[PDB]
Formats: sequence, structure tokens, C-alpha cells
Amino acid sequence: GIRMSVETIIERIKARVGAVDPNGPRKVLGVFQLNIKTASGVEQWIVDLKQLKVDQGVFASPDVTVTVGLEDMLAISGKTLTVGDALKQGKIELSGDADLAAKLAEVI
Amino acid sequence: SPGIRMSVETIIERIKARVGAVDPNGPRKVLGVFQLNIKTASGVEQWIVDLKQLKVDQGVFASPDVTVTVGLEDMLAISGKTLTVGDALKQGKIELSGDADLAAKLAEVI
Ligand SMILES: CCCCCCCCCCCCCCCC(=O)O
Ligand SMILES: CCCCCCCCCCCCCCCC(=O)O
Ligand SMILES: CCCCCCCCCCCCCCCC(=O)O
Repeated sequence: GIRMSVETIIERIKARVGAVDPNGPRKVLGVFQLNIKTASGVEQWIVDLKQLKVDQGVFASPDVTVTVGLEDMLAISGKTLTVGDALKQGKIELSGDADLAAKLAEVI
Repeated sequence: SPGIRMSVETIIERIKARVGAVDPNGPRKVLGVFQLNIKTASGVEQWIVDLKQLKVDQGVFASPDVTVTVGLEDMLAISGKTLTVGDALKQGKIELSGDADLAAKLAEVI
């Protein structure tokens, strides 16, 4: 269902952020607003890769905002849809800093 | 280096053909000026790809919407459809600064 799917994606993001060494090599420092489009609404999450924290909400002046459908997010996570292909297909909507978005693309 | 020259000319001719093929009145979502810097052993090739006015000019624009910095061999491969702009980004082969919305729009339409 939608709830379980959203929970799955968020758990996965939290485990990825949890696994970062805050003092080790790091390229993606900034705050990402993540908007997950679901059939029932938008799920809004703040992925703070500066502070290495993930909270539900809408951040004021995030560095990058990423808007993506829930099914597309699951497909990216499961590697059945590459980020390159998502981009070609216009499945990812961005605003903000192109530098930080590009760096994020390198590490996903 | 004749080979660098040939490579650069081919990239630019290709971009000019593509820009010239755009219907200024048909559907368009990439309304931005892109600074394109191509690294070469002879120096950085600096080109302005103006997708607002649909013009390509050699030079450095003041305050472009997006700046794209990329190596000659990688740009050639993007140009010849041997590397997608998406594979490129995933591989760290493209340095960007500027407007992420316009960058993403470019990635979709190219
Ligand atoms: C905000 C759009 C989707 C967010 C993508 C999930 C983020 C998970 C974090 C993984 C990135 C790890 C990068 C840490 C090391 C580095 O900064 O180079
Ligand atoms: C300039 C292009 C930017 C494109 C890169 C942003 C896309 C963000 C989507 C992230 C989805 C991955 C989250 C799941 C985490 C995981 O399973 O590892
Ligand atoms: C890695 C970036 C490569 C830079 C080269 C840009 C390629 C030329 C751009 C052609 C885009 C055509 C889009 C016109 C219609 C539209 O705005 O949607």
C-alpha cells in the first residue's frame, strides 16, 4: 500500500544517511527537500545531508528540492529505473542548486 | 592539435544544428542560458548555449542560468550518443553550477 511503500523508502534513506561517516570524505553537503508524490497526497521530507538528519516537514530555503512519484522512487531504489533514465523520462523535478543536485546524482 | 579542433568543431556544429532545429514557437521548457566549458589539452573551450534566444556563441556569459563543465572525450561521447547525460551525471563526469530546474529540463530534452 502507499503507507508501507512510503515507510520503506524513508527507512532506506534514513539507513543511507545513518551510514555516512561525518568526518570521512563527503561531497554532498546540504539540505534537500524531498516531495514524494503519492496517489493520495504529497509526503514531505527534509533530508539534511549537512547535519545528517531526516525529518518529516517542509524546510525553509532548502538547497535543492526534489519532487518524484512514489513508484518511481521505489524503482530507483530497487534499481529497475536508473537515475539517468528517470531524468530522460522527466520523472524528477528539481529546483535549487544544480551543483548539489549533480553531486547527489553521483552518490545515489 | 588538429584532432582537438576537429572534436570541438563537431561538438559545436552538432549543438548548433540541434538549437537551430527548435521551433521557437513550439513546446519548449528549457528557457535558459547555459555556459558550456569543455576542458581540452589546448585550454578550456568556452561556449554560450542560449536556449532562450536559440543562439550559440563562443565566449563567457555574465550570469548564465547553468554552467556546465565537462572533459572533451566525455562531451564528444555525449554529442555522439555514446554516453547519455544521465550516465554522465551518475559517473561524476559533469560539473554543474546554477539552476537545478533548468539542468534537469536540459537532461530530459537532450
Ligand atoms: C533528496 C532527494 C533524494 C535523497 C536521496 C537519498 C539521500 C540518502 C543519502 C545518501 C548520500 C550519502 C552521501 C554522503 C557522502 C557524501 O556526501 O559524499
Ligand atoms: C541533476 C540530476 C539530479 C537527480 C538525482 C536526484 C534523484 C533523487 C531520487 C533518490 C531516490 C533514492 C532514495 C532511496 C535510497 C536508497 O534506496 O538507497
Ligand atoms: C551536458 C549538457 C550538454 C550541453 C549541450 C546542449 C545541447 C543543445 C540543447 C538542445 C536543447 C533543445 C531544447 C529546445 C526546446 C526546449 O526548450 O524544450
